[PDB]
Amino acid sequence: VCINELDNWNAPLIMATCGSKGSTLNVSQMVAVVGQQIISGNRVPDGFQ
Amino acid sequence: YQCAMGKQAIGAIAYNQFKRIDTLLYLMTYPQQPMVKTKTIELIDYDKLPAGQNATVAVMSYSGYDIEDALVLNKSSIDRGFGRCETRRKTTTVLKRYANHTQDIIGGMRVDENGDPIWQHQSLGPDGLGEVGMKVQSGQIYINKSVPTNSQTQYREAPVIYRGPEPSHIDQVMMSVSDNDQALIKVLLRQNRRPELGDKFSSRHGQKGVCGIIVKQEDMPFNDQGIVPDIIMNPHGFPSRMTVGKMIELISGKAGVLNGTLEYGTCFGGSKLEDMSKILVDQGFNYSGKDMLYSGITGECLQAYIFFGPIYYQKLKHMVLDKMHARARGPRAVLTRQPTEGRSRDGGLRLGEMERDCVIAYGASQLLLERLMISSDAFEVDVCDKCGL
Amino acid sequence: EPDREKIKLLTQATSEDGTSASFQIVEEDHTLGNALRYVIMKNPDVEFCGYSIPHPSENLLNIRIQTYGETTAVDALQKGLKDLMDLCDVVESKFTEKIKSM
Amino acid sequence: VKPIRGFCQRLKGKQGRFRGNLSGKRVDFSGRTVISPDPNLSIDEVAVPDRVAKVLTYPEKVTRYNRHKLQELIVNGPNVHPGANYLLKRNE
Amino acid sequence: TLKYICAECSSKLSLSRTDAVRCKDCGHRILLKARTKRLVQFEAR
Amino acid sequence: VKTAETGYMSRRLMKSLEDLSCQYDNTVRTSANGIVQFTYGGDGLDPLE
Amino acid sequence: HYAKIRPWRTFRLNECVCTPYNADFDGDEMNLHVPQTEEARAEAINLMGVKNNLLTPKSGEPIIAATQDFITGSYLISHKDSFYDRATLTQLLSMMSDGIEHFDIPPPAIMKPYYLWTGKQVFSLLIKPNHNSPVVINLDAKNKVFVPPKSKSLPNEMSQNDGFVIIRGSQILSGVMDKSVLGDGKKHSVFYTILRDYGPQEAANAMNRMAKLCARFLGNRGFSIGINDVTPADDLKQKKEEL
Amino acid sequence: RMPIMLRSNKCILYDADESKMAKLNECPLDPGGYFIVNGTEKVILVQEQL
Amino acid sequence: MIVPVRCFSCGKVVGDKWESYLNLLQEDELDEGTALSRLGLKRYCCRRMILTHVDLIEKFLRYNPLEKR
Amino acid sequence: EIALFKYRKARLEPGTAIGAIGAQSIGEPGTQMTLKTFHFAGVASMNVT
Amino acid sequence: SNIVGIEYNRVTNTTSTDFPGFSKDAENEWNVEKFKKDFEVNISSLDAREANFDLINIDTSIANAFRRIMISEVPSVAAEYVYFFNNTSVIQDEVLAHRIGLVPLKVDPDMLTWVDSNLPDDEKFTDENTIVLSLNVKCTRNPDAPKGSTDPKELYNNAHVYARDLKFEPQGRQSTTFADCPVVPADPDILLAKLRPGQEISLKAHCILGIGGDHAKFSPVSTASYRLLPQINILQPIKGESARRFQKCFPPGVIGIDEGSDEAYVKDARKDTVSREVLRYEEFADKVKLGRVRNHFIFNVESAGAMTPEEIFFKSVRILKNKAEYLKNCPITQ
RNA sequence: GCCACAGAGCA
Ligand SMILES: [Mg+2]
Ligand SMILES: [Zn+2]
Ligand SMILES: [Zn+2]
Ligand SMILES: [Zn+2]
Repeated sequence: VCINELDNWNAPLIMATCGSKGSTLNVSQMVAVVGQQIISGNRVPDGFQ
Repeated sequence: YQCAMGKQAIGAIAYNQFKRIDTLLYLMTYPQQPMVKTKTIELIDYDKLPAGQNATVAVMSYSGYDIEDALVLNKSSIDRGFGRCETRRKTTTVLKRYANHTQDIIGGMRVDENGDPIWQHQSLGPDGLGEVGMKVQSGQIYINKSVPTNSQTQYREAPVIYRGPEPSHIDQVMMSVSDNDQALIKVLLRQNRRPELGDKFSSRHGQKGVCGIIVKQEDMPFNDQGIVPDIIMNPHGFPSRMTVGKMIELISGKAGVLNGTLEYGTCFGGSKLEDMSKILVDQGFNYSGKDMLYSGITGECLQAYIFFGPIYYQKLKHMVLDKMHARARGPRAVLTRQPTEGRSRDGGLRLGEMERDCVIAYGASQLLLERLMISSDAFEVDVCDKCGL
Repeated sequence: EPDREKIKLLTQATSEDGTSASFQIVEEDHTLGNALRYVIMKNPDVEFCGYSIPHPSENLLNIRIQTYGETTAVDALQKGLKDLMDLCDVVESKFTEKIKSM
Repeated sequence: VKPIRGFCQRLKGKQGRFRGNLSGKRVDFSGRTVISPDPNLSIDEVAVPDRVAKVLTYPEKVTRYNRHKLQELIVNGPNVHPGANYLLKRNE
Repeated sequence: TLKYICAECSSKLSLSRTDAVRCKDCGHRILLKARTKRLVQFEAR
Repeated sequence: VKTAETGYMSRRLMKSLEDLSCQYDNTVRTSANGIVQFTYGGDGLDPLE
Repeated sequence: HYAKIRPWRTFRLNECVCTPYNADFDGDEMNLHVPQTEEARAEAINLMGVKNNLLTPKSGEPIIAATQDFITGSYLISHKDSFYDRATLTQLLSMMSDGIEHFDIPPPAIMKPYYLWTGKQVFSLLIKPNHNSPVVINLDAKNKVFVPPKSKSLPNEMSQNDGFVIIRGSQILSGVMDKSVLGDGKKHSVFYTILRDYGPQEAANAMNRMAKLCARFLGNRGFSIGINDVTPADDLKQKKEEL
Repeated sequence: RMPIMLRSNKCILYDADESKMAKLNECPLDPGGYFIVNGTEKVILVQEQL
Repeated sequence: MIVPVRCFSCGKVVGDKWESYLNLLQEDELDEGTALSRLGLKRYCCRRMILTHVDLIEKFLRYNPLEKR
Repeated sequence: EIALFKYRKARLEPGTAIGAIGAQSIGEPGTQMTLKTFHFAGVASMNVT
Repeated sequence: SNIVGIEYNRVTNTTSTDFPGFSKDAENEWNVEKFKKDFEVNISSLDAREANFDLINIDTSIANAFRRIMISEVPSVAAEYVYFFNNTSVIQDEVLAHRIGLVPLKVDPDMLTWVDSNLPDDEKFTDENTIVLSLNVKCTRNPDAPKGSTDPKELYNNAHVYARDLKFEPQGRQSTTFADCPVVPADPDILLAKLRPGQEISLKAHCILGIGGDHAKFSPVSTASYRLLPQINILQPIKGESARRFQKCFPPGVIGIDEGSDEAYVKDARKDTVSREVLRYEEFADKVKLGRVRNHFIFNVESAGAMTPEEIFFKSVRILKNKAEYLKNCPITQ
């Protein structure tokens, strides 16, 4: 939903389209939800009890 | 990464930094406190002794010299004191007393026939210790120590000779007596360094970079008021690294300078973006910090709005003057008859196993033979054809 | 007395008939290259006028002028320099007239 | 007590003869410097500092095709960059 | 020739051949060499 | 931490594979003139070309 | 490499070459050896040269090609709404050749209202400057972001956002130049085609021309990243919240 | 002789004002916490143990 | 350690505004944003020169070596 | 003619150190291999290495 | 057209399009009479340290050349060498020399001759090519001081070394040439150094003239810049409360409301710094269009105090003309 | 000068 909403002449979108630097995931993290954090293939382990 | 690089920033050390004689001290001529502060900065009194300067940054692709983290510096900004630093070094000598009731001496100044000191003693003074304030070039002596030979005794000359790529000035000379009643002499030299190509700069959000080019003020872009950036940063460092805090720092610094108050960038809080956008709108600037710049080369308007504002930059201790090295032929080790190690002993670079294997993969036999036998340890030897030894 | 080292004609880039040529100018930069480009491009006989600084370390400027068959590139360069002189004279006269007026 | 460096200790490890002096070794005529970009250079070209180029030397043997050039380099001297540092005669 | 500064009491003093490395006005044992009187040239760059 | 394992693995692989070469009869052989492959890859084609 | 002498106390290499070295300009140091024998010198320049090592031996793909800030400038030149008059065209052509090469100006893509050249014609001139140049390359390739056309019966060049690049002769007829066409890791790139068909020298010349053009162009045609490029719109914050 | 740590209760810089620090040639903003042994200032680092 | 003579970006002489800035904040009790405007500093590059300046010269002068402290 | 010329120049040149090339072409990708946890075709309990 | 259009995400039509080959009409050929008729100069302000003037119907390349020549090619006098006698300050010698080199000097550059670099130092400096400035400041404790004072200007005598302490020392014929125009710093309140009792500064500065490209201390302009004239076109009438909102998108003197029709109109587009706030709101879309006139430059030249800004602009025009004449007179070597 | 120790730089 985020990527299709960004207008043209958007610098991260242009740089992801070129492949010069960055990707769609980085733009989605900066503008929209960062997402689940994966540690050792799982979610966050129980540091406490 | 910036927790790592904050401890390498060149800046003020203490209020008595000019009464101190340390083995290596980098000082900044014109330190400035940041616009976008933090509560932790005020609580630890970092704003009293800052390390870094506020630079007008235009985030744009200026030339090919800003590719891969490299930075474009303004020559006129450097000429006015941006990034200027000084390096102070200490040389210590002990005039130890031997068991033969003989001690080292310092006095001596070889004068020529005309009545002037020789070139090696041009800045050495009458007492044998170099004069404060005079320039010392490579090969000159600032401590003229002599050691007795048997340790009327005869003294051999073992002077302290300055050997460096650039001249230095004698800043301080200190004589004292240690706890064991031995004369101790400390000479503190200083040299002034300006930013050049290869000098490392950090931006307090990681984003380390060396200078790629130093261009004139006329070649820089400019806005309506005539403001010229000091550092131009490539836009490509932001998407793959996701440093939105740098963008918010630029906007907060712009709004703070225009409003006249230092801003706060405290974690889980700080200055909100809407208030700074409102300040920028009320001051006649864009809400997003994007200005309209005219190119200094062609004069025409740039076809994209340029993200323009103050960013706090830190000058790191890693400067090219201490990294450049070249050997050709020089000292060799006594055991292996191979070049020594390190630029402090005029050593050579190591062509290790991996580089040897890469040259093998290329198939260049003669190059490998030249590098590993001709240029390092070639030796003509007698071999017996019968016993092999 | 004349400065033989100032402006050179690069033979390896010029044409046989002189229609296309490239000139190397020492101790010049964009402040004259852009003005020369603008003025020479206003010549109806010039189809390619463009300058370049090959390296910022070298104080040098290469300007390429390719024309049609009516005039050579040297004549185009001389006409462009003369027209730049005329433009500067006009600007100077107007500026001094307005300063003396007020 | 620090153990002595025997003959086996001089032959094994990364600092031994084989991995420190035989497979890889220190070489002459080399330099190390920080890199910075330069797009105006050709891709088969690297820019060397003038200070480094005055230390790193190439031994050119005088032929009938390069006598005048090496004469000019010898006249220029070790300080001017298009120059020379050492001369080795044929019979010396 | 006055050539040395006591680091504590800040008094000009000179040392002979047989004089110990200490101040005369106080017992402080650190001496700093004074600035030379020779002309020193700098470029303003 | 992955650099140590990568470097050791590369050192082992190169110490095991350095002696091989393509001879003039199009057979890959070791330094002791013993055949590993009769034709490189079954077809004798360079991956570079 | 071939040595050039410069006065600024640092090693300097072209940014198309920092990718095989895995090197970036943030404090990296490299080493410079000088072979002392004619045999070693010839072996180094003929087997270890940059021109003769444009392809990695891992897969045969190019490794010395366009990098960041060169792909973006090339994309902005080759973008479909990039129209240049003769003055801008000629300036760009002198920018990529240091005022040395002879350029044969092709007829413009638009003639009646004004005379305007598309940046694809600029890149066609970059590949082949004049009629004396022997570089004639033909290729069909897909970009990194390819949106298929409306109907499956239509060919790939009729796609949206110029997904498909077609080069016939030396003219670029469709598509934009990105990492798939000018960068590394793909065997359908322009520089790979030039290297395979006409040798390494022409590919090196094209890479140098592209590097100079994209190093001098993006300064005069600005490209910036700001917080407006990162802030979400009003309707996104509701959709994200509900999802 | 115990080498004392700076700005501890056995030090001369304990609860001293800025004028006394200027008299003793010590910076008032120095954090302290180190030992001056043979002129070199050394810090005992904190250790994790079980 | 001392106020720069010239602004780094443009080149305006801001070294002569430091004492007047201190007087405006101390005597007239003006805010920092209005004192800068009263001194003719309109461009933000000049304003950050004496708005971010840390006057370390006074702290360094406490340790003068030629006069008891 | 083009196809035959490309075929004849794709053959492995004699004298090539193809073992060293293969050793590097295997060792080098180990550097860029970041951590990922994989599963064997829709089974989230196997965790093949 | 000649209007650089300003959009919400990009800037359009930024390149000059006045040359034959742009269209089949083959117009806009270089005619000096047409340029003389079309070019205009309008002075809006002319003070001693700042000039503001509009150049109308001139190309961007020439205006940029004027700006670059003012910044880096117009010579001015600044301190180049500093000779030190007993610098006891906590400020280092290099820093003090740099600061003295950075002060502006009120010397007409036409009265000095360029210094020949290849000449030896014994005869490099003459009375026609060097101005000698002497500084001599000693700091002593004030005996008649207030008891509880903390101000450094009352406890000490010369605790502040200013720029006005740089006295001018005439040498030779400079005693007569510089009689009516003595050398003083343009900003006498520059704080060069701070002192405490026992500290002394004594130095002689040799000042020559150079260009700003060599060093930024030789640039005679605080800033020399231009901005294109803004242009706001209200395509459809804006009435009522929205008009008040339309007034808040611009600086206060830009757009005003008529008393009769209660509609907004542009009053002074010169004050309009382009913040493009009006393009944020969707209500003003297809009602306002923003641009800049491409051939209407507003030069704002601020001098450093050495000489008048109008003289700087005139010298820049003369320098460009002399560059063109020198290239015209040179022979072309193969 | 030898020897360890400690920190730092680049992925
Ligand atoms: Mg790196
Ligand atoms: Zn035998
Ligand atoms: Zn004393
Ligand atoms: Zn400023």
